[PDB]
Amino acid sequence: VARGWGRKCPLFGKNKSR
Repeated sequence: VARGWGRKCPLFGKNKSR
């Protein structure tokens, strides 16, 4: 889904740990 691309996503949501 397109709801876990922020933090729920590792290499896709790495921005969560910017």
